[PDB]
Amino acid sequence: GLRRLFADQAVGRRNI
Amino acid sequence: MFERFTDRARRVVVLAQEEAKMLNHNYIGTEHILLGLIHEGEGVAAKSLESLGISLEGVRSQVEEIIGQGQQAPSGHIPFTPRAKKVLELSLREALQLGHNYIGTEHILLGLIREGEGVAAQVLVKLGAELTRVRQQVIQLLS
Repeated sequence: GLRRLFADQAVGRRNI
Repeated sequence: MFERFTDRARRVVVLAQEEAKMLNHNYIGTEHILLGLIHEGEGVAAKSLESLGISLEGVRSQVEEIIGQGQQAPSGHIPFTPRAKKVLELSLREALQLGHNYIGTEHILLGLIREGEGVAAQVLVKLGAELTRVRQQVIQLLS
């Protein structure tokens, strides 16, 4: 994802 | 936004994350996106960069000088820097304006040049590749 908390499926992190 | 990416554009971002991991970096920055564009190897971006003399080793060297290797291995999934997020958002806008409903390797490179301010942009200039020339090369290989 494009944010911070936990892992996106492929790349980056996302929030809730 | 990832749902718009071509398979090879997806490969760029995946390789960007792996390069950040290898460097023990805590974010995926624009410079990692640039390394991903080169590692991907076959797309318009990689071919453009090879044509303009921008090498994986030259970029890695510059990133080592500017940022440096981190000391601790980061997690499997590394967040984007704000500037890298901006680059991805601009890659979408490049594609849309050029009439494409997908984001290819070319559009990621055009978005990196459009943003024009981060670590990748600094490295390209340090390596002798003015951003304007890079865009022209891309557009050229596309045409």
